Formats: sequence, structure tokens, C-alpha cells
Amino acid sequence: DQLRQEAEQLKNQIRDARKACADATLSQITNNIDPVGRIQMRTRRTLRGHLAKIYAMHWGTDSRLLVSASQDGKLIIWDSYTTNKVHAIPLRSSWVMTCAYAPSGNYVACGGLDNICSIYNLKTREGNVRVSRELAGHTGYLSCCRFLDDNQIVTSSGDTTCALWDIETGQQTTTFTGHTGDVMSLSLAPDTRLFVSGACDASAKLWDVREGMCRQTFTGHESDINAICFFPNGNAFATGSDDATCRLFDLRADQELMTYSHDNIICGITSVSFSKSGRLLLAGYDDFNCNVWDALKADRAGVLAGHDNRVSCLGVTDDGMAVATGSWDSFLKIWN
Amino acid sequence: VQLVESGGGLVQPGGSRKLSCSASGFAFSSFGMHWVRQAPEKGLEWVAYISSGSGTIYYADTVKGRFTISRDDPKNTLFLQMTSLRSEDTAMYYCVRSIYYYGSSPFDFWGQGTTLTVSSSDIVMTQATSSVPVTPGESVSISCRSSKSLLHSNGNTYLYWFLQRPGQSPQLLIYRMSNLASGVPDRFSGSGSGTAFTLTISRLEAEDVGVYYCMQHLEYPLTFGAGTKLEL
Amino acid sequence: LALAIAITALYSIVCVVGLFGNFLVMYVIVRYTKMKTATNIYIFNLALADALATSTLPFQSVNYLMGTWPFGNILCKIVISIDYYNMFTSIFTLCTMSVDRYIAVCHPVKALDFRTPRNAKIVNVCNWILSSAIGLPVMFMATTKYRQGSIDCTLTFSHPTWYWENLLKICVFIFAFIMPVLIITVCYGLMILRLKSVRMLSGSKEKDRNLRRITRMVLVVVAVFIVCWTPIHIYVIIKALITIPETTFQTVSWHFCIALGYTNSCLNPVLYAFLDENFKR
Amino acid sequence: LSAEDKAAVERSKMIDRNLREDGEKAAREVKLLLLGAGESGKSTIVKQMKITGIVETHFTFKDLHFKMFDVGGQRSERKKWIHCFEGVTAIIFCVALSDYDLVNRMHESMKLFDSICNNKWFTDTSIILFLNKKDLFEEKIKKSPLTICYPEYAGSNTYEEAAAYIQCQFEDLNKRKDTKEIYTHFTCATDTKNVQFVFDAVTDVIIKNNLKDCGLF
Amino acid sequence: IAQARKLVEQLKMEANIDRIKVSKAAADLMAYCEAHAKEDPLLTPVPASENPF
Ligand SMILES: C[C@@H](Cc1ccsc1)NC(=O)NC[C@H](Cc1ccc(O)cc1)N(C)C
Repeated sequence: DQLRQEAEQLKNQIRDARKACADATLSQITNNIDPVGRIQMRTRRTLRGHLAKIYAMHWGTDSRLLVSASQDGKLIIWDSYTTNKVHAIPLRSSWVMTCAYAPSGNYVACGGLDNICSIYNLKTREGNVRVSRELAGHTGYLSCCRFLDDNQIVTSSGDTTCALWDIETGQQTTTFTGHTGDVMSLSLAPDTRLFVSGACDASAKLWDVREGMCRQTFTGHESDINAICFFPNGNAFATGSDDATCRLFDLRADQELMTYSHDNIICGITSVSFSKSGRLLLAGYDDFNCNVWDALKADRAGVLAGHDNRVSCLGVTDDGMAVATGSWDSFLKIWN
Repeated sequence: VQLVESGGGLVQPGGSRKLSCSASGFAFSSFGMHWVRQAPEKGLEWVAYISSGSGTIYYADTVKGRFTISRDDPKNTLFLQMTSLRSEDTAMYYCVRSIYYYGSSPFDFWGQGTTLTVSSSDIVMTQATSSVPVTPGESVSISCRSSKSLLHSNGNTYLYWFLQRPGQSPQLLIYRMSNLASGVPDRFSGSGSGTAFTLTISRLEAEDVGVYYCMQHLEYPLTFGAGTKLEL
Repeated sequence: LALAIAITALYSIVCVVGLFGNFLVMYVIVRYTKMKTATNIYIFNLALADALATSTLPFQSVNYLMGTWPFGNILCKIVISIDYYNMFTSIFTLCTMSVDRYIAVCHPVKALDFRTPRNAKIVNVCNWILSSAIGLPVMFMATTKYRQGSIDCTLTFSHPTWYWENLLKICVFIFAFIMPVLIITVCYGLMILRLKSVRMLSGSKEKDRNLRRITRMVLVVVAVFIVCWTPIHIYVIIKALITIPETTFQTVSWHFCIALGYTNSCLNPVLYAFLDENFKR
Repeated sequence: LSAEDKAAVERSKMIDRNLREDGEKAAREVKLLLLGAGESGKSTIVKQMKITGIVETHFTFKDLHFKMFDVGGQRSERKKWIHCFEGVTAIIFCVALSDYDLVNRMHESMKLFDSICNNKWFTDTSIILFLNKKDLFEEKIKKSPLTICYPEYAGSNTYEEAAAYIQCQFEDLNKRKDTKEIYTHFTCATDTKNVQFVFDAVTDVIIKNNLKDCGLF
Repeated sequence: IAQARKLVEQLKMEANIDRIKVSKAAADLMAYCEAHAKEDPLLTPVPASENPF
């Protein structure tokens, strides 16, 4: 009863303190920065091995190999330089909505409608890729998963829950339960010490991995949050949603910084990533093409239009040399 | 992982004989297979190779025509048939595993060996020294030279370093001139540039004395080095 | 005389239409549909074969224009080969498309196993190889002769020509008119008989309009084939059977029959490419 | 020029042909999506077949292989994962005919049927509707008429009319009757004719897909 | 109704956060974006010699 009014008053205090900590907008500060100019990105490679729509994709830290997962029951690992298929792992469940590629390169992970995260050991004897481990405990479809190291893995599921697992033990070590809607995205900080997670309640929560409690909560979207990605310095992140708008928040300022939106855009976001320096924002849409925004000027600096269906996954190499976009036409495009 | 091969023994010269290499413990169908022989008083020499799926076969110029190589993937077996077996083909034959993708470690596992006995353009790899005195706890550096620059346009320097202990099959140490094979202690290190390579062993612990071989992999046929012996 | 230029003009315009149409069809396939489905290989094959067959038309135009063969033995030991080979390739790919559609409609579960893009390529190359069985003998046989006036090149055989040339005519008539018709008509008849009893084309007048459209396009395809290949075949048979004396009427009729024979090839991509609802996208 | 890369390219091509043959094998198998409200006959039709958030049931019938996907054991926002099932051959929707009076239940069943039939992803996917528990429905109408569920019902409280009225109510929930077809069958346990009905509907939709592929349609 | 206590406790914990002025955060963002401008192949088109794609 009175606790609801207490929560209302606390939210009141939070947002007029956030207003009290706002002086000038990002646009007002960055009006003095020269625009990046119209950048033209040409497709350099087309990885054509998948038969169904591609749902996930992840780059290696060496920025050469990339893993991609399709609904045809296969996740395959490509050498992007030569377009050769290094590996082709068949999945026990054809319903895969996420995949991650370990920073060491020794493992890959996948998951989906089966509520199980499967870790495959790439670098083993016997010359085959075998299921190193299966993680169960989530009661909803897995939306995302990232590798903290060779033994710690963070998953987000559609049961409004994120979890940190010890792979060797095989069971959850931490359970983050703050969201109310289905968690659909995930992004680790560059230091892999805290991470953000955007859910279907139009809210993005920031979690401290070590202690397991939510630090800050960010609102501002009207619809489901589909993608999230930290800024390279780790002090900001961008989110995309179904209301066809992206927005850049800030941790220390604790409030939204910029809103990337165009009246010509009416289709929701599916994937968000920054560039090497953070000056560009790459956003994948349902209108079958990617957009490149000036992250500081908030104007569409470019368009990546080469896909015949919606772009479902998008990633940028660690060295920033290229950007890979997957889509529902079963082809990956490596742009540079 | 085991590759046990048989089919040796005394053979009348000019006849025929086949060697069978049975493999158990790995996905045999996904590995390319090599036959490499070592004469009773000489170094290693590449004989034959079949790719995965038998789609590509190569033979050394010495045994081309006389020798043929095949595989039975469902039975996980490797076959080398030899016809007109002259007296220069008496040697110990080794069954070698090698898988080629990006960042793989080919030539990583070797069989134990048959002991066939017959009664009576190529890149040249030169290990200048042949025998080196060594004291435990010290550091040594085996050298290798190449007639052609092993460095390729894509940045890979295809040089492999193998170690053969007395009475044992050779063991992979270094692949592509810098990478350590799995299970190899970090004391070994590889370095060098085109046509000049070095294998450095630091704080040399014992029980690794043997013959060090220096093999190229830029072009077929694969030519080994002469061999460098480490003795206490 | 006027008809001497009118007939070669007809040849040239038919050739231009056939070329342009088939080149456009192949370009559209390779640039927009990319030959991805199980079909769209057959349409590409048909367009290629029709273009190749129509490419010879200027040669028959020149031959009639000057009444001789200026191109010598170098070319018509292979352009007659091209013509005879491509007529069979186009006819057999038409039959293959008809059989493909019959299998797809009247045998669904078996079509699941059979008709795949790889098998489409296998059947395509098989058709080309089998048509080589007439492409090659006509290549080894089309020796140039010395005509009554100056020159011409036809097919010559050994003793007896009484038994070999008529055998070739009967064989080409049987394996290019009788079998193709008895295949495509039967297959497209059984397909419509099956389609009459499909719940997606039964009521709901829009669906009846769809069924009428499907059967109409099938019937127009078969009718075009019949009307385009019957005249030349019957003219060849009557010429080989009953003597016909030369006049201004027999030559124009014969050239008109040849024109219709290649008119099938030029009009074929209108029926099989521009009437395809996959191309209407 | 491709010194040790030739073996890498050969491996790439070989695993590519394995991918091609696996996809060809998977393309010859009919996928069905099983849906329906809770406590319905959704489970009892799997027993009619010869036979965790996803359930897969493989069964073969007359040289045709069916993968039936049950998704009811997953509580999440359906719009976040239903697009995964786009391109499924057919949707088997189970409705309990004996729940017209219990709680109303057919109101939620019709709401779910309307939501899933007119969905942006299943705009043309055929629906096979299984009206289960028809035998139990016999004595439910002798004591409780159809008027409770349907206020505007005007007819004799007989199976031969009430069941037909219910089927007509269910089938008229699609706005695209010219592009999608709804097959209805009152589930019977006699000689497993349900599998035959599924086979017939799947054959019709396969024929339509083939007609679309060949461009005839 | 035990969720209300956790919700209000978490809201109270989130309230006691030392905010930073938006001007300073924006300045830090632009300083980071300009300090690494040269080390970003996507911004400045790299010559084909150093481009692996
Ligand atoms: C003038 C003649 C020779 C020539 C000159 C340059 S190239 C070929 N050209 C022709 O006869 N063209 C018709 C044939 C069809 C046919 C069918 C059955 C027969 O018994 C005889 C012919 N062609 C369409 C394959």
C-alpha cells in the first residue's frame, strides 16, 4: 500500500536528481565538432554457407575467425579473410537464437528455445568439435550469452533472469533477477567486471558481476529493447528498440545522453555495435539494411544496404578493420 | 589417440607388399594421412600423402608409380601398397596424422612404425651441424637453412621442428616456426626468417636428447632436414 | 523480287526478337533470381538453347539472300550442327519442364526426394549430352557440296541415301515431334486432372479464377508448341513422300514453316519466363 | 599462392558438401507447429501419432517424415520467438470441444486462434484444426446448451448442429480465406484417421508450395 | 507482497549514487572519440595495402 507511494516518491527523487545533474545536451557540446562526412562502406566478403535464416554471430578476438548460428541446426566457424569454413558444428537443437565465441578461442557457446547453453570445445584432440558442457536452469529461451573467461559465462533468458555460470562446475554461481520482461540482449564491459542487459520492459539494467546486484536502471524507450552495446571506454552504452530509435546513455551521468532517430525509419532495431573509436554507431534494422550514425552528432552518416531480408546480427572486429552483418537471407556480409 | 601400423618383415626385392595403419581414438575421416619413412641409418623422408576424403594424393618422386596409398574410412584404416620393392626402400615406415584448417597443428601425431626390410626443384633443407654436446641446465640453439624462402605471401612461414628420442617415434615440437605444439614444455622456442631458422632450448632439462628434424611445408614434396643429434 | 527480301526480313526480325528476349531472360535470371530454386535452371537452359538456335537465323537469311553459301566449309560444318543440336536441346528441356511440373503436382512426396537444384543440374547436363547424339553426327556429316548454281551445304551420307536420309527424317520427326507432344500433352493433362481436385482451387471464385489462369497458361503453352512445330514437320514429310514442283508458292511456304519453327524458340521465354509469378517480383 | 591453404580450401569444400546434403535431407521433412490452450487435447493427439521449452516429435507415415514441435511448455513473450517458426509447413491447433462451459475456455481458445491465425508471420500458413473430446461433448450438451458460450446461438442442441456451428465460428476467424486454408477434423481414435487427415492436409499444402515454386500458381 | 520491500530497497540503493554533470560526461565521450580517431579503420578509409579485406 504505502510502499507503492514510497517507490513513486523514490522514482520522483531519482529523476529530479538526474535533472539536477543535467546542464547541457550532448548535441549542444558537439555542435563544434566537424562531421565525419558521408562514409561509403563496400561489401568485401559474402559468407554463403547457411541454408536458413542466420540468428547470431560473433567475432574472435583475433578478428579473423567468426562464428555464426543458423536455424538450420548448424553453427559454423569461418575464416573471414579467405571465406573458408574452418568448422561446422551440428546442434542437438535446431532452435538457436544466440552464439558466443570465447576470447581465448578454445570454446564456442550457443542457446535458444531449448533453454540450454551448450559450450563446444573447438581445440581438442580427436579433430572433432564436441559438446564440452550443457548448462540448464533457465526456464525460458536464451537470448544472449557472452564469455567472461574460459570458465565464467553470462547468459540472459526469456524468464526475466540473467545468470553467471561456472562452466567447469556446470551450475549457476550468480542469479541476477531485477527485470520484469524477457531479457533480450547483453553486453559486457571491456574490463568484464560489470555488464548491461536490456529487457522487454523497456528498461536496461546495469549489473556488477562480482557482487550480483543491480547498480543502475535506465529507462526512456517506449518498446522492447532488442540490442545493447557498451561504448569502447566502458562509461556509456547504446540501446536499440522496436520503436525504431537508438539511444546512448551514460553511467556516471546516469541518464540518457543522445537519441538517434529518423522520421524515415519506422522499423525496430535488431542489433547495435560501436566502431573501434566509438565515433560511429552501427544499427541493424528490419527494413533490410544497416545504418551508420555519427555517435556524437546523431545524424545518419551512412547506409549499408546489401541484404534481401532483415539484418538479425551485427558485429565489429576488435581491431575495427571490418564489420560483419548477418541477416535472414542466410548470407553474412563482411563490409570494410 | 593411437596409430598402430604393420606389414613389415623380410621381403624379396622386386616383389610387392602392403602396409596397414589402423587408427583408433580420433575422427580418422577428418585427418589427412602421411606415410614417412626413415632409413636404418638416415633421416626422415616423406613418402606419400592422401587428403581427407581421398580427394588429393601426392607421392615422392622416388616412390611415384611403384607406390600407391589409399584409405578405408568406415574401417578407419590406411593402406600403402608397394610394387617392385627395390633394396633402397628398406626403412621404418611411420603413419602420420595431419589436419589443415586455420591455426591447426598438422603432423602432430606419429605412429609407432613398421620395420620393412628388403634383402639386397625440391626445396633442400640443410641442418649444418649434425652433433652438439649438451649439458643439463644449459641452453642450445639448433640452426636450419632453406634453399627457398619458406615465408609465404600471406605471412605464414611453413617450418616445422620435430624431435625424435632414441627408440621412439618423432614428436612435433614447433609448427609454422613460432607455435608450440600441445603438451610441449615452453622451454622450446622457434624463431627465424626466410631461409634461416633457429630452435632454442632454454634451461635444457634431460630426457629430451635426440635428433632434431627441420621440415618444410611450403611445397610438395615435403623435405626434411638431415638431423641434429644432442648428446650429453 | 519483293518476297526475296521480305522472307529474309522475316528471318532477321525473328532472330532479333529471339536473341533479345533470351538474353534478357538469362540476364534477369542471373541478376535477380540467381538460379537458386530447383527450377530457374530449366528456364535458364531453355533461354540459352533458344538463343543459340535463333543465332543461326542470319545464316539462313544470307543463304537465301544470295542463293549460295559464301561462308565455305569452315562454318557450316558447325552452324548446321548448332541448329540441329539446339532444336533438340530446347525441345527436350520443354519436355523436362513438363515432366517436372507433373511430378511436382501429381507426386508430392516423391517430388520431395527427386526435384532438387542439384538434380536439376544433373538432368540439364544429361539432356545436353543426350542431344549431342544428334549434334555430333550432323557435325561429321554436314559436308559442303557444289550446288546447281554455285554452292550449298546439306547432309550427305553413304550408299544408300535412299535408306539413310529418310531414316534421319523419320527419326527426327519421331524424337522431336511425336514423343515430345505425347509427353507434354499427357503430363499437362494429368496435372490439370489432379488440380481440379485440390481444396486450394475448389471454391471462392478468386480461387476458381486462379485455376482457370493456370489451365489457360498450360493450354496456351501446348498450343504454341503444336502450332509452331506441326507445319514444318508435316511439310517435310509430304516433301519426302509426294513430289512437289518448284514455284513461287512452295518456297515461301517452306520458309514460313521454318520461320514458325524458330518462332516457337523466340516466343518460348514469353510463355515460360514472363508468365512466371516468380519473375513478377 | 595457396601453399598449405589448398588443404584448407579442400576441407572447406568438403564440409560445404556435407552442409548441402544435410540441408537437402532436412528440406524433405515436413515441419508442423502444435499449438492450443492449456488442458486441451494437445497432448492426446501425440499419442495418436506413433512418436525444457521445446519438444520435438518425429514420426513417419507413408514415406513422409513429420517433425512436430510443441512449444506450450515455454512461458515467454510469444512475439519474441514465434518468428522462428515462419516457414513451418502447417499449424496444428488443438481445441477441446468439452470446454465450452468450463472456465469461457473457448473464448480464450478463439482469442488464441485469432491471434495466431492472423499473425504477421503465419499470413499464409495452413491451419489444421483438431476439435478434440467430441465423444465427451455428447453428454455435455444434453445438460448444458451451446447458448452459454455463444449468446447468439439459435439451433437444436444436437452434436450434428452445435459442432458444425462451432467449426463455422472457428473457421471464419481468418481475413485471408483466398490465401490460407483451414482444415477441420473432429478427432477420432478409430484406426488413427487423424494421421491420415494430417497427411492429406500436408499433401495439399506441399502441392501448393510446389505450384508456387514452379511459377504455375 | 514481499516484492515491494525489495523494490523499495533497490530504489533507495539506486538513489544514493553520485551523479556526474552531463557536460563533463559528454566532454569525456568526445575526448575519447577524438583521442582514438586515427586508430579507427572504419572512420578513415585505410589504403588497400594495409586492408586485409
Ligand atoms: C536451310 C537448312 C540448312 C541450314 C543452314 C544453316 S544452319 C542449317 N535449315 C533448316 O532445315 N532448319 C530447320 C531444322 C528442323 C528440321 C526438322 C526435321 C527435319 O526432318 C528437318 C529439319 N532446324 C530447326 C533444326
